[PDB]
Amino acid sequence: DEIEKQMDRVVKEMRRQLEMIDKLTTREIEQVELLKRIHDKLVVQS
Amino acid sequence: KDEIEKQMDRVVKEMRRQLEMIDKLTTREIEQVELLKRIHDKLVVQ
Amino acid sequence: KDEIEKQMDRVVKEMRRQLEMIDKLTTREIEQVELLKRIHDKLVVQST
Amino acid sequence: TTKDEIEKQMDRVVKEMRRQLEMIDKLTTREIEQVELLKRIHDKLVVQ
Repeated sequence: DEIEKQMDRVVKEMRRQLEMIDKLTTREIEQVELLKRIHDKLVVQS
Repeated sequence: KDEIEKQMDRVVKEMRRQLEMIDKLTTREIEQVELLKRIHDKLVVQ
Repeated sequence: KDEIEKQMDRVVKEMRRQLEMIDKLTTREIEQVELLKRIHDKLVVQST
Repeated sequence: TTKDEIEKQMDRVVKEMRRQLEMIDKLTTREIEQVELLKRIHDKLVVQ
C-alpha cells in the first residue's frame, strides 16, 4: 500500500522533530538555570 | 559592573528565539497528527 | 483484527491533546520571557 | 520598586518557567513514546 508507506514517513518525521523539541526544551531549562545564577549574582552585587 | 545585565539581555533574547522554535515545531507536530488521522480515516475507507 | 486502526485512532487523539498542552505551555513561556525582558529593562533603569 | 524587589520578581518568574519548562519536557518524552507505539502499529499493519 502507499498509505502505509506514507504513514511510515510521517511517523519517522514526527519522532525526529519531537526529539528536536525535546532537545530544545532541555536547552531552555539550562538557560533558565543560568538566569538563576544571574539572579544570584545580582543579590551578591551589593 | 553591568556585564551581568548585558549577559541577561543576551540570554533573554536567546530564550525567545528558541522558545519560538519549540512553538513552531510543536505546531508542525499537530498538523502531522491530523494527517495521521486522515491516514487512519483513509484506512477504514480502504 | 481491525483493532490496530482503533488503537491508532486512540493514539492520534491522545497525541493531539498532549501536544496542544505542550503548545499552550510554550506559548505561556514566551509571555514570561517578555516579562523577563521588562524586568531586564527595569534593572538598567535602576543601576543607571 | 526596589532593585531588591525586582530580583524577587525575576526570582519568582525564573522558578515558574522552570517548572512549566519541565512540564513541556515531560509531555514531549511521553509524545516520543507514543510515536514508538505508532511505529509498532505501522509494523503490525504491514504484516497484514
